[PDB]
Amino acid sequence: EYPTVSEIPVGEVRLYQIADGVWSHIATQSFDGAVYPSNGLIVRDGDELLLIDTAWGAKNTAALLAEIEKQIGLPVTRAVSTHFHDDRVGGVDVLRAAGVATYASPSTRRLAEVEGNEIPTHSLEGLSSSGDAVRFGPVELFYPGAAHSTDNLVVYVPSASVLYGGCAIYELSRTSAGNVADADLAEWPTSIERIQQRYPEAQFVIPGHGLPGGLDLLKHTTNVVKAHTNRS
Ligand SMILES: C[C@H](CS)C(=O)N1CCC[C@H]1C(=O)O
Ligand SMILES: [Zn+2]
Ligand SMILES: [Zn+2]
Ligand SMILES: [Zn+2]
Repeated sequence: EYPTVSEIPVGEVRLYQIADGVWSHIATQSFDGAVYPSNGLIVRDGDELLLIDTAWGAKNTAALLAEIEKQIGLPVTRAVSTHFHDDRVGGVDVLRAAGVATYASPSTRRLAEVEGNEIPTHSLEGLSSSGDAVRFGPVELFYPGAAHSTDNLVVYVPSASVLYGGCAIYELSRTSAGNVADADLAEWPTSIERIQQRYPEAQFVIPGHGLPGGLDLLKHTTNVVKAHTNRS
């Protein structure tokens, strides 16, 4: 029942209810002639909504806000970008123009600026050291260490036992490494083990791209990362 590319036209976003007060958003974009899905998260925060990640670009993110407005009808007051890439901060200007307070760690804000990407306005302190966690309303933000990127954060919704791994966690169907240009291949397995150690009770695990699963997605990603590391 989870939305895949065939169900999402160009420029549109679908929402998927994972648990009470927790949804994923799914959008698509083309890269080198192939179509990729991308996931973000929506977490109910009292009578407001916390958004995790843009929908990968200004068009998709405008569609994201319209679909949230249409389907949930609660204001998106804060957004957190979980790393500096365009599927996470692309669309931050649309969020900002719509009154959403956009947040990212200083590490992500720094890397986004270097890359010429959009820059969330607010800074999330307390996340610069591997193993650091901070509460952000209905979620915990966790910096597990460098993996897919040096700044990647994961998000845990304790009320629903939902772990959102972002692009540091691969879906099961991905059996070879994706974009590792900004990755720390040497530290990625150790970072995944920090996630496993902190959230062993997680019931739902959302990769940045593709189908949700359980905690097996962590070991899966480690397997794929180690196989890529040993490419000969
Ligand atoms: C925009 C995302 C950020 S994790 C990305 O790097 N992608 C998504 C498509 C494949 C790969 C690439 O561009 O190389
Ligand atoms: Zn990325
Ligand atoms: Zn990604
Ligand atoms: Zn696997």
